[PDB]
Amino acid sequence: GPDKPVIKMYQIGDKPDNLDELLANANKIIEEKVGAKLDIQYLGWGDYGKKMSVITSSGENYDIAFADNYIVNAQKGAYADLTELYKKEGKDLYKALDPAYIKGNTVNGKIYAVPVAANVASSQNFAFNGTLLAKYGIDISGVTSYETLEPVLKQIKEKAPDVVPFAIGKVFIPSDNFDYPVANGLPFVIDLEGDTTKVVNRYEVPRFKEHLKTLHKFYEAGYIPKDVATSDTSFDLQQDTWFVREETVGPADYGNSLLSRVANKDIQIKPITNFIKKNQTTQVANFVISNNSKNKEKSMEILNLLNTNPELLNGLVYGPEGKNWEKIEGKENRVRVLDGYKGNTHMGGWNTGNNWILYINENVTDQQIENSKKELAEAKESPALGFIFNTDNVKSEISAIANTMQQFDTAINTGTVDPDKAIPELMEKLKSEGAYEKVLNEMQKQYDEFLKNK
Amino acid sequence: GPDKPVIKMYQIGDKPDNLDELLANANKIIEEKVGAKLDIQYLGWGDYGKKMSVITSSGENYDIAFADNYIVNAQKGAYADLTELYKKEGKDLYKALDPAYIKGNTVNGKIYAVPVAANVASSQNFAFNGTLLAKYGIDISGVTSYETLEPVLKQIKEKAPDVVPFAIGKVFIPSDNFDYPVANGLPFVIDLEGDTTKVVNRYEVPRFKEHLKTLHKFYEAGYIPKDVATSDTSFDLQQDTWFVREETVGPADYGNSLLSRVANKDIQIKPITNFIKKNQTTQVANFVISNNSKNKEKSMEILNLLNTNPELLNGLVYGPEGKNWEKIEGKENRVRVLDGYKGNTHMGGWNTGNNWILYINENVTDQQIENSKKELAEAKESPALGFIFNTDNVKSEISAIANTMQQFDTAINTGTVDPDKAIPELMEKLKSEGAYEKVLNEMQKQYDEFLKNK
Ligand SMILES: [Zn+2]
Ligand SMILES: [Zn+2]
Ligand SMILES: [Zn+2]
Ligand SMILES: [Zn+2]
Ligand SMILES: [Zn+2]
Ligand SMILES: [Zn+2]
Repeated sequence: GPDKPVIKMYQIGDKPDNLDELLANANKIIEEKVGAKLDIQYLGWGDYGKKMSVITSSGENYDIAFADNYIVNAQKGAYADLTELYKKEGKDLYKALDPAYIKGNTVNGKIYAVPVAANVASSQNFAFNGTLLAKYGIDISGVTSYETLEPVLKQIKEKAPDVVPFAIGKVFIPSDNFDYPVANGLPFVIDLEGDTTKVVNRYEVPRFKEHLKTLHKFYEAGYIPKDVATSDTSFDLQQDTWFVREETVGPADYGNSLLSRVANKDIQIKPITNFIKKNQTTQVANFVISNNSKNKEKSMEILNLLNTNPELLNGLVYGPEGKNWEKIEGKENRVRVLDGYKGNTHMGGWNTGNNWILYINENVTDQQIENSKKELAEAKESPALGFIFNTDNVKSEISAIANTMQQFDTAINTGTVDPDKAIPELMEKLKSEGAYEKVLNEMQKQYDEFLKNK
Repeated sequence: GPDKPVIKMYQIGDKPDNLDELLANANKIIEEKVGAKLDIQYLGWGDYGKKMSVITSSGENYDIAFADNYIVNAQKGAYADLTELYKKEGKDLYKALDPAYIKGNTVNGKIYAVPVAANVASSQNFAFNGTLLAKYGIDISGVTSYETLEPVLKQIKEKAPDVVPFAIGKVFIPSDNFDYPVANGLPFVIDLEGDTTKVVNRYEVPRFKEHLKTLHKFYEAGYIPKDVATSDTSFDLQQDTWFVREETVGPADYGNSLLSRVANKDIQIKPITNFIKKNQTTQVANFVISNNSKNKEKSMEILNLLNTNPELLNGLVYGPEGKNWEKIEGKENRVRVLDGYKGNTHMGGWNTGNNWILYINENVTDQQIENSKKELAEAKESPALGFIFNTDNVKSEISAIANTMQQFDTAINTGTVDPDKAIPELMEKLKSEGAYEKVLNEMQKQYDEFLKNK
């Protein structure tokens, strides 16, 4: 059409309060890079699947969505095949994907998802409120399981009786080293500690039954909420309403750092399970393109950009630069040279290749790096940059001058000879045949013409 | 042909003693990335232009060369036009080039060079031997010019009479803020401190004549070599044979760090001129492709790779990893969050885009980063990764089970109800109609089939 296309994306959860500002900032970059704009509309947490499934079938046009019931819907033809789009529009994004993301999201030989590259493996963890651990001196060194959590819950119940000891909710189920390959509400798992060729009922796995017994003991003791089976209310990571909770953590979280940042306090973690790449971890955050989208190519271009352009993605995820965050350091690859490094055991940087991909030696200071950036930014061009002197009309005159120059120039230019004597001598020989003046005037004329852009 | 092509590059100067090792290491990468190999043959310093000009005209086949007399030879048709090759094979390399490199190397509307991205501007500098500055306590704070160098040369001549005070050679000429737009041995310059529209004779510029007078005074005093007008011998940066020398320095050198590294000692620098982008700085290190090359496309692919692949280029320029250098730090973009950052003023990383391009917050430790790398490397795949359960034969049985599950599961899974009572109750309802067993057996059969790859 006549305007740059606007691609509409549906997202799960509630909108940021500053969504207009975030999209303005993002769209500066998206418009510049791919000649389009992104509109993100949020559908809430509660009835996401319902809103996506039924209202889409008989209703509205869309380009991109956060997927619900991906595996089922992919088989029904709800989503545009991405197999060919990944070869061109999505080529950069595809290279960043762990092969498990491809295996996990392939349906009958085609791929229909853009997965967010992140916790391709993850583990279940207890997350502890560090403010309360410090206040009461409760040691968590022995905690490796629901069963071994008990002594620590006993301590917090005694010392701080109004804090919820283990803050869980109505979707809770005990975690183990299980693969639930199908997300359908049924009790069937592969026990990764048992026979991995067998489908088993979790309620018949002895250690899982033991966990349920433990949880029920916690219920009787008031260690978990009285209304756990019915409650919606979330526990704010920032507040001191809770002592321990269960969290999914993977390599993209960098240990306890992300939780501690979001909570703005010390959050300590102890793993309950091992990490593994499975359907659940590879399918958790999938974008799809509507099979009815009128902008399939541009939709992929935007997804490619969201997953490869750090200015764009950081602006959305950290929020507005200067209000939400600021830069404190830039990426630097450093080396130190060793005794093997000598003039004869390597090539020279100046005549081998782009010096800006060379690693930075240990003796370089941050000040020297910043000075180099400032100097590159401040440097101007000579007005004679790109000037070429055509010698066609003055061939023999240049040869005459150059021959005369070569007899004097080294003696004069090194200061071997006194210039007061040698320059007048040189100038007489250059001008004795008129070649000097001919070349000088031709050079000036062509330079005049160059500066006037003729 | 039948074999991966071997691209032959001619280079100026003398070969590294370990050239075979360097090319083996490089060619591992070049072969893998572009399906070709690079052969580099060195032609020496002395007669490079002669060897390149005449022996090429009537002699041998080649693909790539370090250019000599680029501007003249480009106009004669010696070099393959790169204008179109830069649009595909060289697209990444072209994006890394300062526009001055394009302007400086364009000849009659076409570009024939791959310039090394490096000191697009540079300045002339005095470089001092820091070992001698320290030993004798000679202060260089007042040195800004050839004239103001005199007192420091007087001091070293007195204190260390056998050291060469200002180590210059037969190609020396005093430097100034001049543009020599044509490299032809002639005396014509643009004075960047004067009228930049005029071509002038350097020997008539008053301050340049003054420099020659100064240099001649240095000659009479024994501050420069007695044989400067004839000598070939270089002064080794590593040795204490010299006190000051003149060096070209630009932003790619990071101040005095590169000189100090190559010398393996403190080298101090003082600039003589300003920095500017001109023909001399943009044309200094140009690779060309022979107009007679049988591998023009692959030649550009190799040049593109040399100028964009850090593993490749660092291997050649630093030399062999573990013998010549070792890694001490990897590139990291860091931020700190500010008071604006709250749950409602940004998007979530997990469902927005590739988390590996997100900047690293200040509270993340290097240990947490390394742990994340190790965990990503160690994580395995579930044997059920990619398993899809076809429900076609068990639709009503799944619905029956799922309905029964939804009546019990929250009470059991949260531990609200005692599992000793509730699990037997649940299991009776699931099996009362035989739907449980039907779904379990179908799931196991399809899983068996999946594991056998049917
Ligand atoms: Zn367990
Ligand atoms: Zn750094
Ligand atoms: Zn004299
Ligand atoms: Zn000067
Ligand atoms: Zn770093
Ligand atoms: Zn009970």
